[PDB]
Amino acid sequence: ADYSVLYNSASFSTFKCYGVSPTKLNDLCFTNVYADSFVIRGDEVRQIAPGQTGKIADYNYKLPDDFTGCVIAWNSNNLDSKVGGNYNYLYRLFRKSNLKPFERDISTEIYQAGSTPCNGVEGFNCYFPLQSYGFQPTNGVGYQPYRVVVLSFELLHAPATVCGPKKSTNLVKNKCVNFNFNGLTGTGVLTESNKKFLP
Amino acid sequence: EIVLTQSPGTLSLSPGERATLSCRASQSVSSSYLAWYQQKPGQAPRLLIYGASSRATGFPDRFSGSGSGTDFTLTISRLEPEDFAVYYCQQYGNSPWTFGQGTKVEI
Amino acid sequence: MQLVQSGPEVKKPGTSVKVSCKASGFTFTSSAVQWVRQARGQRLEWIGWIVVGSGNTNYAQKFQERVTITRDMSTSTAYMELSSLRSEDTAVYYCAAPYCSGGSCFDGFDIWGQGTMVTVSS
Repeated sequence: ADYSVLYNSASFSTFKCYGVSPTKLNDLCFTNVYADSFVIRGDEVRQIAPGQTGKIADYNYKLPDDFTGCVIAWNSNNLDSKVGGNYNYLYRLFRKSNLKPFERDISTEIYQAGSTPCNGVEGFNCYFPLQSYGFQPTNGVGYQPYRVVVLSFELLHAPATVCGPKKSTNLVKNKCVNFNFNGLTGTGVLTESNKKFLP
Repeated sequence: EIVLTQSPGTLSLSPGERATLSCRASQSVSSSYLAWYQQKPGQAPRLLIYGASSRATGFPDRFSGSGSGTDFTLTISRLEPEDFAVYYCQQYGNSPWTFGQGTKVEI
Repeated sequence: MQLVQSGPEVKKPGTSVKVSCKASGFTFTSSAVQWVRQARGQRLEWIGWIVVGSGNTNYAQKFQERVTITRDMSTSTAYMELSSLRSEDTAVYYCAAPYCSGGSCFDGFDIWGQGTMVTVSS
């Protein structure tokens, strides 16, 4: 994953991605990458944190405690955020529990807010957990969409898959010089050789 | 939807009452979605029985009544003269959430 | 467990009106709010119900028009505006809310207020 494009040459605001230093990110590599995708109001972007408060990380997607991964949030006033209350991008609220880390909620049902349970017909209480985002490109500054991408690493006993140190320096010849080709290190002069290796 | 018109009008007796009040309904309303408020002169109302299946958290005792869908009855059994004020039936579930006519009491 | 309402507002026959119900002592984030009508020697007419956790409301047969609610999530309040005020609207509006704390809560509308006193006179 070419991490250079997102920090070295990027125009993405609020690149605070606690857990790993953005510098030399390409030189450190974890096991697997879990790409996320979110659309949040302008003010509610701060809710991405180790628990904190609010309607995010309590009923919405939750950030685990002591989590290691990077988070990015960039303004999306255009590119599928247009006039009228958008049909998509609706809340996830009114859950009996406070959710657990890393679990995904793809289930919808009428909430319970009283003694007797309504048998499927809405009325008193029994609130529908979902409400749509009523934003548009003519909103303020703290309410415009800010698409959030969360890159989740993993710390476990598994070998790292996404890697790649990159780095590059030129080659010299006929001069005593230090070399670190693939881990091996030594000192000496490098000359052209006629020996043939197997592929 | 509003044909409730609670049958009792004005009743006037000293404590020693076995009186009962009825909250008639147009259609049988599912229980536990009911209410029975108690308005007071110059003050805010209270709540006595929340759905004809239990009693509220803490309130004066010696009266608790329940009924059917079309006839949501209630009863009072020898209550003190302090609880002599206007009652109000109520319904939930179907919008609009309409109240009742109200019942009057007297000594 | 307390709920304070604004003072008696005096207005003109048909400009506007707004009432504030401050909710305290219970979790206002996930609850419901209702508004009613009162008068002197008169019955009670239900007006409109508000889920303050998520804005969804309906209104009585007399109150679909000239009536709309206002959320005002902050300050734990609830606003509700009436337009084209009529003479027969000298009413105490009141407000009610269930005692909710945690997500599942009591059914009956147990927490009330005291209401205002609006006089649409000259």
